[PDB]
Amino acid sequence: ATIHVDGKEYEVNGADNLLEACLSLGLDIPYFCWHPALGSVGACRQCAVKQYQNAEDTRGRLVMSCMTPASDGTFISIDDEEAKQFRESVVEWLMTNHPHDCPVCEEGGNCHLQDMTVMTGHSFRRYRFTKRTHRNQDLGPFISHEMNRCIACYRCVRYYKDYAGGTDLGVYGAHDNVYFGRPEDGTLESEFSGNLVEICPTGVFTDKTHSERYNRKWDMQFAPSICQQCSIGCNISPGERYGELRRIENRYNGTVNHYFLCDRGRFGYGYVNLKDRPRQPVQRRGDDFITLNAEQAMQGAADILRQSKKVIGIGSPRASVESNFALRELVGEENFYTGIAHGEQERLQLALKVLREGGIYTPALREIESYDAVLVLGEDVTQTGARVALAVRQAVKGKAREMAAAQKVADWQIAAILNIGQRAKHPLFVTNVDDTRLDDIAAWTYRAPVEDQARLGFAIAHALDNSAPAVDGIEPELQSKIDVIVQALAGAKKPLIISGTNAGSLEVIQAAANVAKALKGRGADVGITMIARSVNSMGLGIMGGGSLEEALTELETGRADAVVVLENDLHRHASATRVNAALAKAPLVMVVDHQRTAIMENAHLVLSAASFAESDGTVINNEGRAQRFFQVYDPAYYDSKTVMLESWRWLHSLHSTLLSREVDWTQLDHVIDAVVAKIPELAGIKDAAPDATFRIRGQKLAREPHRYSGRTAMRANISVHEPRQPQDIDTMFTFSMEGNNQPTAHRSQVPFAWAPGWNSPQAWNKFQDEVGGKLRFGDPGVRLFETSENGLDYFTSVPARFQPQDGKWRIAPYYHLFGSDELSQRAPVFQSRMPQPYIKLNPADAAKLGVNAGTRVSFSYDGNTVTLPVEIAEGLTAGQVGLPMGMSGIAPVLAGAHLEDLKEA
Amino acid sequence: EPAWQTRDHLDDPVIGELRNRFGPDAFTVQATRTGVPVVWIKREQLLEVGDFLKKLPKPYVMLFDLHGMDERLRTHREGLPAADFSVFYHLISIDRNRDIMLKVALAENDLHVPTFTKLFPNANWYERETWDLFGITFDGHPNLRRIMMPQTWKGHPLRKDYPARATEFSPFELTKAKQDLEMEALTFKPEEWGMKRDFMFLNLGPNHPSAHGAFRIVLQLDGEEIVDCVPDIGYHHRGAEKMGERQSWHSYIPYTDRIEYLGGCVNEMPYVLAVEKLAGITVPDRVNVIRVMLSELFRINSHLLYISTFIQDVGAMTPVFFAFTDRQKIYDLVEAITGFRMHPAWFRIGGVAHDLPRGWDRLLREFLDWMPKRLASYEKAALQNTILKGRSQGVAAYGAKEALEWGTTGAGLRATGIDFDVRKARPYSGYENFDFEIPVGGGVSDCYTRVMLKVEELRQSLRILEQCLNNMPEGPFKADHPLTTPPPKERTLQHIETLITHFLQVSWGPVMPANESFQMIEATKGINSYYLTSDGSTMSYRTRIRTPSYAHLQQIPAAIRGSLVSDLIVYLGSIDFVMSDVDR
Amino acid sequence: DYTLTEIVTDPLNVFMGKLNDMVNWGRKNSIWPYNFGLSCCYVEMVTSFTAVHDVARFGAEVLRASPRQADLMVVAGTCFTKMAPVIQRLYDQMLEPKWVISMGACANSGGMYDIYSVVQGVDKFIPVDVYIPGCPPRPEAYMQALMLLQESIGKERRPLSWVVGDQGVYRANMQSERERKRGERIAVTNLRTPDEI
Ligand SMILES: CCCCCCCCCCC1=C(C)C(=O)C(OC)=C(OC)C1=O
Ligand code: SF4
Ligand code: SF4
Ligand code: SF4
Ligand code: SF4
Ligand code: FES
Ligand SMILES: [Ca+2]
Repeated sequence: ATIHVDGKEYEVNGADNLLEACLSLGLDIPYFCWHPALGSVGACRQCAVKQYQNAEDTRGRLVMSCMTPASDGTFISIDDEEAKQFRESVVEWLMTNHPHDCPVCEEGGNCHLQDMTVMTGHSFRRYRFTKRTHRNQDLGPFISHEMNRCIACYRCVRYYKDYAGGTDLGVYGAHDNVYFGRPEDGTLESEFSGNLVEICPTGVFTDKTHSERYNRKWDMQFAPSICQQCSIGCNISPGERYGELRRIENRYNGTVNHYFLCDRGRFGYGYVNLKDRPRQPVQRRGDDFITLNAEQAMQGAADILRQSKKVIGIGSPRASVESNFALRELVGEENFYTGIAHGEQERLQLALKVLREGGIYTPALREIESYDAVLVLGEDVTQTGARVALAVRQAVKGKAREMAAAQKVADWQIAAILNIGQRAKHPLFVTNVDDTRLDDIAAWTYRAPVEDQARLGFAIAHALDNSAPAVDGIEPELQSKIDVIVQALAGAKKPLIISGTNAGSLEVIQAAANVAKALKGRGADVGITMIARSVNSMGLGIMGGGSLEEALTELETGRADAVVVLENDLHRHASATRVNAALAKAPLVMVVDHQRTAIMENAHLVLSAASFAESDGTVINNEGRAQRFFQVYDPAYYDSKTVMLESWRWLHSLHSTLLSREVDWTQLDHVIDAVVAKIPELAGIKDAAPDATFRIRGQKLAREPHRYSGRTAMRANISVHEPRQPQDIDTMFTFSMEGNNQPTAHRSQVPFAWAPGWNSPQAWNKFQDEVGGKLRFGDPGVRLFETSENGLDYFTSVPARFQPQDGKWRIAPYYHLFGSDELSQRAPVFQSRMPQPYIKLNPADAAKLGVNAGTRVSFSYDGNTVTLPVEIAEGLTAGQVGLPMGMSGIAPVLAGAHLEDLKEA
Repeated sequence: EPAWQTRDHLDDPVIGELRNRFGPDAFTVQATRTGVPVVWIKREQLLEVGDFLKKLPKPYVMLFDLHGMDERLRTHREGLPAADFSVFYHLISIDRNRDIMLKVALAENDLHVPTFTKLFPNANWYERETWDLFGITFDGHPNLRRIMMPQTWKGHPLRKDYPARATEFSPFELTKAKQDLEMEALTFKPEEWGMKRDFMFLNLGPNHPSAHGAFRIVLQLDGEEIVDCVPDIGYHHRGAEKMGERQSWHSYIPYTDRIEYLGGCVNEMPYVLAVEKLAGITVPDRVNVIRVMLSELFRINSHLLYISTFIQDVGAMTPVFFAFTDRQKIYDLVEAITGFRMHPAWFRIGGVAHDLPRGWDRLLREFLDWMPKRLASYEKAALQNTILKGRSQGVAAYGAKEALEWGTTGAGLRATGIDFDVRKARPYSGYENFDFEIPVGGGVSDCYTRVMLKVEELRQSLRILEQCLNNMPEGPFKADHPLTTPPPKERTLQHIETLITHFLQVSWGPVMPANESFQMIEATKGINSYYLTSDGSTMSYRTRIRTPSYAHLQQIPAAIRGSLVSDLIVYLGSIDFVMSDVDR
Repeated sequence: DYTLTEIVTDPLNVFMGKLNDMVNWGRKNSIWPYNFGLSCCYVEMVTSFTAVHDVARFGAEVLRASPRQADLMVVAGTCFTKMAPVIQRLYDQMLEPKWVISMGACANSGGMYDIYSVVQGVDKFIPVDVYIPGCPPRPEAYMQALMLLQESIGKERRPLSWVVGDQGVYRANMQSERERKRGERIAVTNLRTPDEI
């Protein structure tokens, strides 16, 4: 299409509306109610331009550019005097009731309303009357509510309801008393409620966790990092100030997590700021804890390692690729053990084999929203991979999108799309041990044990393709529902099969692979998604090694006298008693970690590693994409006695001191090149980010904004002399403003979005080639593996039905978004949000034991009698007992595990 | 059409002459808010374009400015030739009362331009500074050596990839530079300094017991006569332009104060006028009158300092005490108005920081009654002394040709008989509404002639203050523009729109739309100009400051050659320079 | 509470104490500053030297062009990288006893010029006795710094002769002026409104 803006010709896409087309060209139109992800509704009337019928037209007409299609040969004007005066009048009308709140408002300096008030040039107030006020609600521990600052742009309700699928937020009231919130005080129920702080263009919804230790946006030090709280790998911008992590903002990745995080990623960063973290290396001498510097800790550790006869290394899926590789190099490939259980490692390896050998394309998180039918097998995605659940909701609304497109309704006119697609939606079939949070939009929900879910998947694969193995013992109504699933999936142009390793069953993953193969054989454009557990689970699976049980037997039999545990608490992957016995038997335990774990009581040496905020590295997400996270701040800048290094730096210097009796604090690119040379399956991680020599016209990339303040006074209480600026030899970023963050810079790693006149999160529009699309010059991250030409075979190992045996109790996993991730549990703000641990029981089983709802029962596993109060779960299958995974004492290795001595306390 | 409107200046006769001489495709005309025709010339045609402008019927006789620009990070270069770097040449035709900027584009690898020293002899120091701060080579330059940084300096500080902040201090570098200073006199080679050839060699500096700064002069002597002399400058280099690339538009005003520290608001004036050109701000008349008031008060302060310093350099010691009492009276008024003495930082984008305090007219009337009897006493006690006249008259004289070819402005140029004052030729800040004369010399610029012209300028500034006191407008002290930084304080404190504008203007900075502006003013020591490039951001993309003391110090060897050393001291005392103005 | 050049107590017969007091009195009542002009702070210094302020009343007007005859080095201006070896050489050329006053934010810390060509404070390479904030400090602030230096000089112990006695220099650890004036500064309630004169 061709448009003429202010007499200048432009070539745009005709399917877009005028506002997004003009913002993609760099033109500045003020706007409030439109969002690139939510569509156009034409409420705020801020985006007004003047449209003319032809070139020889002088009068024109004011139109909303967000609601005007960018048709071919469209003549408009933004800088028309009438349009400018109307946009100024809209800003003024918004400003009549706005509170005098900017100094004491957390959105100041990050406010879209401030930016558009300045952009319209409106700075004189001629309104002399009273301003309306509102009471505020309590929205829980995460979101702070300030209703006075609202401009009634309806972004919150549209996002939270039409996009996120939440139910408890809404718009109440009338003419100019419109209220946006919950009907009563209470916590926002959605797992994606945290994106309201970026969706809201004003200070109504604010980050309460940030509002505790508040600082303005110009005062933050930012870095482009990857969220470490599950395997999705959403791009984040951690921002720090005064040596502590202050905020997690969304970082735009048009291929992964474009505008939206989940609440675990956004608010579960509080473990970084804990005061019990290791900040110096500590050596045990009898009962004494001697604090060492880097050099003497490395010398003593390498000497004791040299006197040892066999050193084993226990990695972790929390650690980066470089740190796991450095441990593998230090202890040797044959002595390296992945720090996960044998069943967990088997499920992880099977998921990786399906992803990179099954011949079926695995979509990115953004690409999930374009699929026509979704089958989720055994994976509670809302609690384990939440952004996948959000993308599944978008893919479900794709049917309403297609129905509206059949009636020649444009894709940005969201109200008409929702009107045409009333309740018609794409087929969604979820299977779990109980009800999921996707049940409100699911076409069918199957509450069954993991064997029965696997048998359902194998039956679906057999009915789609008769070459697949059959299932014997299917009930006729279950067969009818299976047939419903089969005709829904076979009629889909782009079916999607989602599973993962959190189900605790190998057969569920095998059944999902069988369904995907059966759909691939029919010619469908099938995609497969596997949800892992931790941030670098796929990286640890690609690296390979032994299981944690093998390392425990190596420690117990005395074949290994030295163990180096990297970023692993060892209690989430094995029993605590056996781990404690093996670590007490081992004469040398060296724990390289950044969190105070329980295994440092018996550890001979504790190396104060860096977390993601204080380190660089690479992580492989659930779809096999290598992503580089960068260090946010130097921990030794404010506390000069802090020796907190990267884990790969610790292990590489330990290897160098073990070999040549000399420390070597290496560079990140050297470890990256070592990974690429030694492990060819991880050769793609070289291209995740450019090396430390990367420059933009000769200068580095800035971590902090141009107006970063207090540089001669933040450390003046320690010493009036300004310290040396921390040098960054590992990466292309600098710990200063002396760098580049231009939106037109040829790069893909963007620490934060800021353009002049756009201080809000809306500056990501300036950082994209087209708004709502990809990052300009490509999104960061590279897929490690391509789709194989030939797939796997059908898995003939069809499990039997779940048999409830007396005495035994099958543990059904119950994951929680706030409580299943270890570091997220360590965050103090999650302690109020996380629920009290309830053991879930069937009504029939609770009647059999005679226990009611709320009474405490005690059960023993691995000789550990623990007590929990009972919650009645009707959707659970009899013979199963539900356990909340990741919680206090309930390790996630209990999925699929049997249970003994379930008795009332 | 306001004065700040973006003009292309295609109706200038110089554009038609250039088109008729070199053809229509030989150059590109850029539309700016600088007020001058900006013409991008090809590099190979630069010397003939400069010669053609020098041979015009009313020629461009003065090279006003010559400096570089790093355009690698400039995003809004629409209609501009492709350039990793550029070099601009600002030329002034006094007879036409016009000026033209010529810009030469340069690639990143091919950073060399033909030298301009043959057409204009004052291009030498400008090309040395452009090489020093940008790495731009000038082919045919006699001694292309560093002029601000020491010779053992790596990198070019005004480039975009150069880190602006201070490096970590090291005693090793201080000890090495002390050893270099100690062995400098032992291993002095008069070939790297641009000199040639009983010829004594002496160093005047680097420390100097005077009030104009501390700088070093290498003197070649035949007995008492000065055969050759080059100045070693850059000892007072504060990196003010690089700070222009690091501050916001509003928070850079205190840095503009300290360019020449005897001027204050006189130094603030061209910067805020250029920023108001970038912002599209037409300030009201009371703002113009207040800014003229403060500029003339600081002009009287600076001229009293200059006359006292000259008299003390001659040898009389008492008038400096008396004129410092007069400076105390001026400082009392300035302290009452702005709150500070010599770096007020009171001018704002769109106006001034506060209104005039109630009672300022009493202090102005007291100073206006105090000044003239004291000035007459200074004249009759020192300026009419025949010993002072013998020490001053005939010392370092030059005509209009030497003043034009060296870029000499201010009292020296007008002492050569050229009636070129910025306040009359190219009026700014409502200077047309004041009745004042421009004193001129007979055609020869002595030390004594320059000093008496500064005395007459002081009297004319007293006349301006009298007219301003008798006719004071009532109105706003800030413009009503949305880009007036900061907004008026009471509206900020009780209106949310004004609070939002204030919040974003003081924190992130005011957003100047992408343009280029230029303001030239008649400062206390000559012509002071600000050339501002905005890339659409809250910071300046380029802040070029042309100061007159640089040009006067470059004119120093061409006027004192063949004279004595006491004549050199008197000439230094009568130039009206400060080393901060030289190095900035 | 002293400093020996180590934190020691006061080393101070009663005739030696009187002689030391007489020497300190003569030293603090006759302070000869060195004539050294760096930047605008020097202009305010020499303004204090003139008739309207009359720094001669304290006996500190003999402004020497030779560092040998000067007792006080007033670093009044920016410590540029090219000027820093000159400052160090001129400080080294002075004779015992010698005192240093940093005048202005540039000489204190670098001030507003945290830039590539400025040394961030003159205490990076010479020891400073009295700091003056301000940009520029007004002339009476320089006078007040002179009285602070006089009070510091009057309570320091130096050897009377280079052949007899302890040759170490004992400088008193004065109470900070911030802590001394905190009593009267916090008690301020109302100031004159800025709209008046
Ligand atoms: C070896 C030659 C010695 C000559 C006399 C030097 C001592 C008297 C200095 C007088 C003086 C001068 C010249 C002077 O210029 C000055 O102003 C800064 C003073 O302070 C008020 C002075 O005291
Ligand atoms: S929401 Fe924006 S405009 Fe409103 S008080 Fe906060 S910062 Fe100011
Ligand atoms: S609360 Fe925020 S997002 Fe919701 S309508 Fe008001 S301004 Fe818009
Ligand atoms: S979905 Fe996973 S990776 Fe994304 S923000 Fe949530 S916890 Fe982090
Ligand atoms: S502190 Fe201020 S007044 Fe003093 S030298 Fe520095 S810029 Fe000049
Ligand atoms: S953005 Fe178009 S009316 Fe709101
Ligand atoms: Ca690092």
